[PDB]
Amino acid sequence: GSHTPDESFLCYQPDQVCCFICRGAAPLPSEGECNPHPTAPWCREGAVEWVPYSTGQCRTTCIPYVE
Repeated sequence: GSHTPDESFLCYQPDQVCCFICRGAAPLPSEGECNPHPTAPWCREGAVEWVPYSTGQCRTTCIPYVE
């Protein structure tokens, strides 16, 4: 299934969590979460997020947890 592009999305991996952002994009969620979540208690903090994506916005705040 596909996700709903709008901004920040709570992506999840079997070994890492990442917060992406965008409203007109899409290609990103496939083998893990990235749920519809405009913002969050970390996406705004400031990780290694990018500005340019394949549509207009972008982002890539990742973090290694229990993995």
